[PDB]
Amino acid sequence: VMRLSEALYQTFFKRSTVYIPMLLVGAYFSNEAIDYAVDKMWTTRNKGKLFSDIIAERT
Amino acid sequence: PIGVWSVFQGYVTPARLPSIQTLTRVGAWGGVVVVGGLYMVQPWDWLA
Amino acid sequence: PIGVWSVFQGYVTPARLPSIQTLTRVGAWGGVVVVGGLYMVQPWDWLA
Amino acid sequence: TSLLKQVALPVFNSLATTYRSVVGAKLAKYGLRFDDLQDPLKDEDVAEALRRLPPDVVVARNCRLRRALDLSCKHEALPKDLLEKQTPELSYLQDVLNEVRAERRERAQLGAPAPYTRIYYD
Amino acid sequence: SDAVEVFKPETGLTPTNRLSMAPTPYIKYDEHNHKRFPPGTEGRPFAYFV
Amino acid sequence: RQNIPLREILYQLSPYQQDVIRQTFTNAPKTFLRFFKEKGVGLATFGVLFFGIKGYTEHEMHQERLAERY
Amino acid sequence: RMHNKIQLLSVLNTHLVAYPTPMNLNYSWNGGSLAGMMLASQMLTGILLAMHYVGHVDYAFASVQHLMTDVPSGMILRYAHANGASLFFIVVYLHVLRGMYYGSGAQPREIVWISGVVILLVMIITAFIGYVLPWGQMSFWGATVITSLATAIPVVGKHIMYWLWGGFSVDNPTLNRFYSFHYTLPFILAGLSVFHIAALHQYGSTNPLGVNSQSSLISFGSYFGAKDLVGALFLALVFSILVFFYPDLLGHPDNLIPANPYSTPQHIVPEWYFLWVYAILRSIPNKAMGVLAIGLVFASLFAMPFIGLGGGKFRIITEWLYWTFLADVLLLTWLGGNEITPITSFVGQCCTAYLFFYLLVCQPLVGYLETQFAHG
Amino acid sequence: RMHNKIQLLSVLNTHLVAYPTPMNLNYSWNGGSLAGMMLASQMLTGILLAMHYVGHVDYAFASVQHLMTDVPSGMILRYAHANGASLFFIVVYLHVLRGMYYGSGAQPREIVWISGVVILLVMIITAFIGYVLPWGQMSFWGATVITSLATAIPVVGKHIMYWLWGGFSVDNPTLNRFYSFHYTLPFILAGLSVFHIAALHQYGSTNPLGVNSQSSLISFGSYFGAKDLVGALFLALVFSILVFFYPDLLGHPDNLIPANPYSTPQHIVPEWYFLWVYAILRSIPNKAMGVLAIGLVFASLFAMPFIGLGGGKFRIITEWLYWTFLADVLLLTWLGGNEITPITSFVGQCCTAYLFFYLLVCQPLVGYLETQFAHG
Amino acid sequence: LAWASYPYQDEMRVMGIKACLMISILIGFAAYSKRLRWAPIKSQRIVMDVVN
Ligand SMILES: CCCCCCCCCCCCCCCCCC(=O)OC[C@H](COP(=O)(O)O)OC(=O)CCCCCCCCCCCCCCCCC
Ligand SMILES: CCCCCCCCCCCCCCCCCC(=O)OC[C@H](COP(=O)(O)O)OC(=O)CCCCCCCCCCCCCCCCC
Ligand code: HEC
Ligand code: HEC
Ligand code: HEC
Ligand code: HEC
Ligand SMILES: COC1=C(OC)C(=O)C(C/C=C(\C)CC/C=C(/C)CC/C=C(\C)CC/C=C(\C)CCC=C(C)C)=C(C)C1=O
Ligand SMILES: COC1=C(OC)C(=O)C(C/C=C(\C)CC/C=C(/C)CC/C=C(\C)CC/C=C(\C)CCC=C(C)C)=C(C)C1=O
Ligand SMILES: COC1=C(OC)C(=O)C(C/C=C(\C)CC/C=C(/C)CC/C=C(\C)CC/C=C(\C)CCC=C(C)C)=C(C)C1=O
Ligand SMILES: COC1=C(OC)C(=O)C(C/C=C(\C)CC/C=C(\C)CC/C=C(\C)CC/C=C(/C)CCC=C(C)C)=C(C)C1=O
Repeated sequence: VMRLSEALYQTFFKRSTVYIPMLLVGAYFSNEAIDYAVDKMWTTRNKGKLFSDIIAERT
Repeated sequence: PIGVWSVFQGYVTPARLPSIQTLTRVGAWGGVVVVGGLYMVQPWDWLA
Repeated sequence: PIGVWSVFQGYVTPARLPSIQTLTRVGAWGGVVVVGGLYMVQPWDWLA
Repeated sequence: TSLLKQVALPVFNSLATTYRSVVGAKLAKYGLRFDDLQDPLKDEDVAEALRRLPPDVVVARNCRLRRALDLSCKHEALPKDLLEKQTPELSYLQDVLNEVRAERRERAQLGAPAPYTRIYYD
Repeated sequence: SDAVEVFKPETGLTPTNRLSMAPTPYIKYDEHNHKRFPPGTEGRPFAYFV
Repeated sequence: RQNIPLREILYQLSPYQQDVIRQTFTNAPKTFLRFFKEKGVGLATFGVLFFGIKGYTEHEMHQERLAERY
Repeated sequence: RMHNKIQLLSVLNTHLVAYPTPMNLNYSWNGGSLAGMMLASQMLTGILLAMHYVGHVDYAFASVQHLMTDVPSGMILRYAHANGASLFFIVVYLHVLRGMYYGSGAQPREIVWISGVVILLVMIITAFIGYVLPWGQMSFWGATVITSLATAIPVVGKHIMYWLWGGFSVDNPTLNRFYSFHYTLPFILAGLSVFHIAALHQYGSTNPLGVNSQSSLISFGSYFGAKDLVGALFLALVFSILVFFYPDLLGHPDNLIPANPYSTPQHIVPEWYFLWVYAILRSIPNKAMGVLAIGLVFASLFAMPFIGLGGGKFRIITEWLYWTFLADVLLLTWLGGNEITPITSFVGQCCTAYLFFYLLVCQPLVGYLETQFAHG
Repeated sequence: RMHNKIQLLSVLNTHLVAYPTPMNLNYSWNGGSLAGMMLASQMLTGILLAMHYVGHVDYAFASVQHLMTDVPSGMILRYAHANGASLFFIVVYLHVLRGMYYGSGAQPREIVWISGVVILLVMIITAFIGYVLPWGQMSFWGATVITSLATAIPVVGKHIMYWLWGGFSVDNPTLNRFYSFHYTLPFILAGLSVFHIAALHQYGSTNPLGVNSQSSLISFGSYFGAKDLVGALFLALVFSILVFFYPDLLGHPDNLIPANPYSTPQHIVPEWYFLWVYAILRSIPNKAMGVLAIGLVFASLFAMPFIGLGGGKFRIITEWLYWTFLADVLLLTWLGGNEITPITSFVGQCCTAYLFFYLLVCQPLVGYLETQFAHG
Repeated sequence: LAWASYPYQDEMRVMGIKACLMISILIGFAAYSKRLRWAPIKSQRIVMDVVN
């Protein structure tokens, strides 16, 4: 039913030497997004208890 | 008798050598190891 | 199976068991182990 | 022991029929028989009994085992119309295997071995 | 070569012999674990993207 | 490599001509119930024996502690 | 064709890529790959920890602490090693229980079962001498209690005890020789695992149906690589949870006290994976009889392929008795962690007697009755 | 047959008892079994040594002294482990020179030669980092001079150097990680040795005549067991002489001084088996060019099965040139123990140039001329 | 004192949250790639002459 596009296949999928650098940049951005989400959730939950909150409070 | 013996006997002609397309497809692996090393180390904006 | 299945299937008979002379000559290796241990440890007052 | 061992055999027969009923209910969903549960690698007498068989019996046994293994991979059972036709207790091997084991018991009383060994690979 | 001398089949109208002499184009696969796509579905598969 | 005599017709479909995980949601409750139907007796006898012997032992240990009191 | 030109390509292709395997193997057949992966993990993290550990009684605990706090990624490595030992024992115990359930040690796979029992004994010794290396209170006192079982042997007991200690008590030479033996024994485990796997490839694996499977075989590399990856990821999840969220859950708090030979703890207990052997030992009020009972347990494990009849699903009486055996070994695990008490002594004695009854009476005799029921 | 029923006995029989070997092998084919015996001896002595050695600064020297004077049979174990490295290198060097003389790496035994060169590199690294362990002046200063040679690779220099050291100088982290790496590397040596022997068994050994020997093959296990035992007894005589009569003959007296990072010795030279590489490095007046030449020697060693034409006798020009090569290598070994002098620099440069000339020009071109003379 | 026994508890928990999320996504992706490879076998059709 759902099917990968031919023009998108001929560019990023037909050769491994083009597929692998695309894989590495996607891996970089996926790690950045996961880091951002985990850090935002942790800092939101534990607000007011961290050391940086005390330091920014003393300014 | 694999190596210099193959070229002394005349077994390495213009034929049986890799083509330009074959060497380019093998030569395209040079960018993959460069990108992999830059991905592993990540020296961002280190180019001079 | 070969251990207890052979006893239960009736394959272990007196005619198939090793002889008493074979059991005597095989069991004579027990003195060899005793004298080998006595040679290794030498824990005796036997020399006098 | 002989006074109580005269009637210890019908109790054995009743337990055996109950056991075969339960296991044959388990076996029939895979299309298997009781004789298909014997492995030529596990027993050298079964390996000897299997080469004494006509080729069509061996072809049928292999077909049943292949169907059961495919069913086991698919986590399925046989459909109802096939499941009602299954005969888990129709023997094809017990006579030949009983003859093989009797021959081996006969050779052992005279000190002779069996004229076959285990299946050895490599 | 002939199939009677090379494959050496049994004689009869068994289920395997019927498909051997005339195979059917209406092949039914098992669909308990996977439902098939409509036949002749073209295009590079979506599983590469996944 | 171990010739096997067999007569069959085998059919196989391409893995890009069928779905991958969509039937897994339909069959999941049935497979759960089938698993517990097949392994119900063994898990129950395990649970009965383990928790009954553990409970009897812990009860008698508590009685032993109470018997040492003054 | 390319693997036909080099030997090392051919052996790898035959035994990893194109090896035939029964198509109906379920997820109970993943314990071996997981055990191999846990052995590789233990070897890697141990090699990395050995670059910061010092095997001396004045610096062992302090170097452990320094590795925990000051070495970059040292806490991850130390917790990964200490909890990977427990996950290694979990995976191996489940592998052995799979073999006990299906009767996988039977002919023609007696060598596989025997090399497995050898592997398990080496694993037990490796973990026991590795636990002494932090030189905490449990590390000292468990080595004292267990190596004092050699005096149960008459005449030459104390001499073997003093020879193993290097002195009159557990001290620095014991720790140094334990460190050398502990570094060494995992490589013997790797060799034994290679031999154990090459023994199985002679005939192949058994299947969950318990029948001959030579008609339905598929390639190992294309199909069971992904199926092993799935189980490896489920194991990596549990490993991550244990390392990062509950790192001292499977440990003991007394091993964080430095060792004191003049003040014993109130409750000397081993790690959880030695608790059933410890319960067998504590249930019998005689040291020689307890050591003999442990040796007879392992002798019964060696003698399983020759006295055991009875296998998987279609052999239903032994299949039902398997769950009673499993409840018995978990009751032995629980009883080891509890103190000595008349009811725990009685229950441990009954549980040991039932383990012997199942191993030596149920497996031959009930197996023979069900073979006569099914094929007589 | 009894060996036809257990797969372990079949492999052992096939590869150690009934293996067909040429009957005209002389005593220069005993290098490999002697090298394996020396590897096993080093592993045994070291595993025994590690039960009394402490891998920490301010304890390492004292632990070696306590091993020497207080451990029963400890002096024998230490001197055996120290001189066994020298005898191991003597045997492996004579093995390599045999292979150089006979052209043993040629088709179809290129994998055997390549795995040998890999084994030699691992042996060199193992011996160096094991020499660091006693923590004397020679240990510290040799480890300093060699590891601070990564500042020849541009840009990525001192980063790699400081990551190797675990700090800013050779100190306790360097010694502590060198202990773990040195314990671990000989098991890789044993595995590579097993692979190396298994690669030879695909095609069997060459003979002193250099002809096909398939017509005249005899069993290994009867005829070449006693022949190996004779050479092993000669090696045991030399080993016993070295251990008991001249235990410090092959060493350096400066390694009996505790290491001082602020005072350097007058002459810093390695062990004798590293001296030819040291002379090649020290002769060239550039660090990066010296490391490039050292790498080029081993690259030319790897390329030898694909460029080397010419074997033993009946190829007489290359046979004569082998003795010039042997003299060149022994001269480089002598030059490494001297001081830096303009004449010694000139002679070492000429010796390095001739070594490259023989390895890269004589072996292909003179060998091709010999083939054109003999069969042209 | 609870901080002194476990000085890196916060960093360990942040790394554990990231690891659990990543492994949980990878479990689904690996199950997908397992079921894709095994699909021609799980849906194969075998027809034989045996009825029993
Ligand atoms: C005094 C000290 C007080 C301590 C209080 C806390 C004790 C422990 C917590 C309470 C535990 C009791 C309920 C445990 C339920 C666990 C789940 C379970 O059993 O399901 C498994 C299992 C689940 O089967 P599946 O779902 O098929 O796996 O359930 C069963 O099959 C039922 C098990 C019933 C057998 C155990 C009954 C309790 C034993 C008590 C025996 C007392 C003897 C008294 C003799 C002396 C009298 C004077
Ligand atoms: C063939 C021989 C087989 C032998 C079988 C041995 C047992 C194998 C299974 C054992 C199950 C694990 C139990 C470990 C803890 C026992 C503690 C004990 O008894 O002493 C209580 C002990 C002391 O209690 P007290 O001395 O009585 O106060 O308490 C503790 O130390 C805390 C117990 C924590 C329990 C954690 C449970 C969950 C951990 C993770 C579970 C993972 C399951 C599998 C998942 C991965 C799959 C690959
Ligand atoms: C069960 C199998 C097991 C294997 C295999 C294993 N270890 Fe360990 N190791 C342990 C245990 C248990 C400990 C004790 C951990 C603790 O409680 O701190 C330990 C601890 C250590 C320690 C002390 C550091 C510390 O955290 O206490 C070192 C060093 C070590 N192991 C090295 C190794 C090396 C090197 C290898 C392999 C080449 C290895 N280990 C393989 C079980 C194992
Ligand atoms: C006491 C028993 C025992 C122990 C311990 C054991 N094995 Fe197994 N193992 C077996 C048996 C029996 C089989 C064959 C089971 C079958 O194929 O049905 C087996 C099979 C295997 C398999 C093939 C697939 C599988 O998982 O069944 C692998 C891989 C394996 N073992 C590896 C290991 C490793 C690695 C270790 C430990 C470091 C280990 N085994 C410990 C008995 C054991
Ligand atoms: C750089 C080369 C090289 C090194 C280093 C080397 N080998 Fe050899 N070895 C060879 C070659 C080439 C042969 C084949 C000789 C022939 O058959 O003519 C060989 C043959 C052998 C043999 C068969 C008997 C013999 O001596 O011919 C053994 C055993 C052996 N090697 C073991 C070892 C061991 C053990 C080591 C090191 C610990 C080692 N080798 C190191 C190249 C090497
Ligand atoms: C190829 C050579 C080689 C091998 C193989 C080798 N070693 Fe040694 N090792 C040395 C040398 C050289 C020294 C320095 C000895 C000296 O000068 O005192 C050394 C030193 C040591 C020391 C420090 C104590 C001392 O007296 O120097 C230990 C401990 C040690 N080795 C253990 C081992 C172990 C353990 C193994 C194998 C499992 C092993 N060695 C294998 C070469 C080797
Ligand atoms: C059908 O059945 C089968 C399986 O089940 C489904 C399998 O899974 C496998 C594959 C086996 C695996 C993954 C187990 C791992 C194997 C072993 C022998 C574990 C021991 C090996 C170790 C620890 C290697 C680590 C040591 C090294 C690398 C040496 C040191 C050197 C360096 C660090 C450089 C096979 C062949 C199989 O047929
Ligand atoms: C906290 O502590 C404790 C442990 O620890 C974690 C324990 O396990 C145990 C109990 C464990 C038992 C009964 C099972 C394991 C039993 C033994 C005997 C382990 C084997 C080890 C021995 C005999 C030590 C000797 C070492 C040798 C011989 C080195 C090996 C080298 C060669 C064979 C060459 C207890 C009580 C304990 O309180
Ligand atoms: C007096 O001075 C000198 C020494 O001193 C006593 C020497 O010895 C040597 C001899 C050393 C040479 C020729 C180089 C040795 C080779 C290498 C590659 C350097 C060693 C590399 C190290 C220690 C990097 C860290 C790696 C380790 C520990 C192991 C890596 C692990 C694996 C490969 C699995 C020379 C020349 C010397 O003049
Ligand atoms: C050209 O013809 C040939 C030769 O030339 C005549 C040879 O020489 C050899 C090879 C010789 C061999 C294999 C014997 C030499 C010994 C070696 C390599 C190992 C030394 C080991 C010893 C002395 C004992 C080790 C003891 C133990 C217990 C370690 C094992 C560990 C465990 C079991 C855990 C071969 C194959 C050959 O074709």
